[PDB]
Amino acid sequence: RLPTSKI
Amino acid sequence: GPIRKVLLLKEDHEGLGISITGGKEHGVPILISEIHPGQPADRCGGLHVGDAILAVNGVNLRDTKHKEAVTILSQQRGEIEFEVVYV
Repeated sequence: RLPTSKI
Repeated sequence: GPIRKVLLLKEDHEGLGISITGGKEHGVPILISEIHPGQPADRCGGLHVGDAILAVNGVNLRDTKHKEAVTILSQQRGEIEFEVVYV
């Protein structure tokens, strides 16, 4: 439900 | 826990080595959900899964949306100072 971003 | 200041060193060919989740539009801080092995966040020793990122290089992140935080974080280069707290 929450977005995840690889950075 | 206490608010901490943490230094991270990276070269231009690398990412930060973290995954983040959360953001203002979800009512959640910018949280570290992954530290990738061997990448700059792992190597600096002071950043951990569950840390909230309060600021980077003096740019406040407490009230930023997810994609806003991604742009701000991915713009930083070299010697990068983080303000973080584990709750």
